[PDB]
Amino acid sequence: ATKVVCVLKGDGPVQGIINFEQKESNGPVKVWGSIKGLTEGLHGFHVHEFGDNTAGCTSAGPHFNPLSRKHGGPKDEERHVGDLGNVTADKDGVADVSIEDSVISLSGDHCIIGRTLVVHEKADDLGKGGNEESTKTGNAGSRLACGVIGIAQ
Amino acid sequence: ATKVVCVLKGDGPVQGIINFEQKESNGPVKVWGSIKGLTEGLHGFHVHEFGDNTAGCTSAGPHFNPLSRKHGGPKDEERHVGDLGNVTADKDGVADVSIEDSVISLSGDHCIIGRTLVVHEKADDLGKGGNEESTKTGNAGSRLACGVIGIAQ
Ligand SMILES: *[Se]c1ccccc1C(=O)Nc1ccccc1
Ligand SMILES: *[Se]c1ccccc1C(=O)Nc1ccccc1
Ligand SMILES: [Cl-]
Ligand SMILES: [Cl-]
Ligand SMILES: [Zn+2]
Ligand SMILES: [Zn+2]
Repeated sequence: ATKVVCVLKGDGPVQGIINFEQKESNGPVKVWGSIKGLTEGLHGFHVHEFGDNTAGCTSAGPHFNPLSRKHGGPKDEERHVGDLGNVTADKDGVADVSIEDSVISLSGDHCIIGRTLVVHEKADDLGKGGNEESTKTGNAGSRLACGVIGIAQ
Repeated sequence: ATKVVCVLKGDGPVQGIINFEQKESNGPVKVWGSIKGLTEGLHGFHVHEFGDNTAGCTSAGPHFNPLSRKHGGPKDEERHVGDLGNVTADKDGVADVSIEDSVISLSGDHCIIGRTLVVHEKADDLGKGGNEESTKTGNAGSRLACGVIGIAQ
């Protein structure tokens, strides 16, 4: 019943389209789409705080963390709202994304509209990496592609 | 107090950065920035309904019009929320944008976050073109660049 979309763009080309749908404001968000141009394996997948792509993906700032928690994986209670874990690219460099998440929302103070979706260079260690960066960024490395999360029809 | 930003990109040379600031939710929104790569003269400048760039600036849909009005200019009572008139490009193809608008907002029903800002091929006739299309689009022609309006620091 609310529909949101993000077009991911970066050098490669790394490029993707991610759709978000929420039936009800108290319900989960379905996240689906595809990303191409990736290296085979895990890629950290996060909502970042700012929908600011003026200087590319760096402008997006840190993970979206409205509740001031540590970084974790999507299944963790201790996570940032923006912690969507990893997407997985096949040998052809395509990640087919299929996520259901209870913590992001398309309304209220967990709302992700106007924020940035980022796909990262490396795996997100989901806060289990055992260094200070693990519980902040998950050590997922550079930002390969991003886009501002927008309202869809 | 609320800051939002939009990076305009398209299929051609046109690129720009637009900033929006709103001190108070009941106050005007200051709009400032720059668009480069334009032909000299007037170019329509609108907030479109969808923050959807799936197939480029076409996917942004029609002018943002939550109050079901006809198309006009920004100083008109009869306007779409998204009707920000024209920007003007100089001999070098640079439009220095400086708008203050009382109808757009960065909160509430007129909120433009997660919508698309579009700069057009031709002048917007501000609903004074003398044909039916004038009262819908202002006859501003194709979409040269666009971007989703995102939350800034
Ligand atoms: Se959603 C979303 C995204 C960006 C900015 C504001 C919101 C929003 O809906 N806020 C809100 C609406 C109603 C009640 C609380 C918060
Ligand atoms: Se602002 C904003 C941006 C994106 C989606 C929703 C909103 C929003 O705050 N909606 C809203 C809140 C309160 C009253 C009307 C509308
Ligand atoms: Cl990061
Ligand atoms: Cl149009
Ligand atoms: Zn995080
Ligand atoms: Zn209009």
